Amino acid sequence: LDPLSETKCTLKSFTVEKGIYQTSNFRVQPTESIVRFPNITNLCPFGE
Amino acid sequence: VSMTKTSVDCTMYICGDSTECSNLLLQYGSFCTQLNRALTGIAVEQDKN
Ligand SMILES: *[C@@H]1O[C@H](CO[C@@H]2O[C@@H](C)[C@@H](O)[C@@H](O)[C@@H]2O)[C@@H](O[C@@H]2O[C@H](CO)[C@@H](O)[C@H](O)[C@H]2NC(C)=O)[C@H](O)[C@H]1NC(C)=O
Repeated sequence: LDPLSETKCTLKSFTVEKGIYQTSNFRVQPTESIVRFPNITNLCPFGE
Repeated sequence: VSMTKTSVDCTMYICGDSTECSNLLLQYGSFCTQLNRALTGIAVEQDKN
């Protein structure tokens, strides 16, 4: 919900003392997926 | 008098960005929270010292 609710869960307590508390490390998530393969197009000769 | 303060994200060290590894790491319970708790106790003591 909010940084205080994350602090309550990280301390496993509904009440929190005066302090500074380590909570989950943040992370910028990926915006899109990029696929890069060679521009080879001809199928492989497996019948042979 | 002091040493370098270090923090670790135990999940980013073990599993960095894999959700599959992160779901498997939850099977061990408290260990990563204990590791972060122990390094936090060391880091607060460098300022105390
Ligand atoms: C290897 O052969 C199979 C099937 O055997 C052949 O079937 C005829 C097509 C003819 O060539 C007969 O002399 C052989 O006995 C191939 O399977 C066919 O694949 C196509 C797509 O390429 C598909 O549309 C057909 O429905 C399939 N037919 C059957 C009967 O399965 C298969 O593609 C060949 N393997 C490889 C790796 O090329």
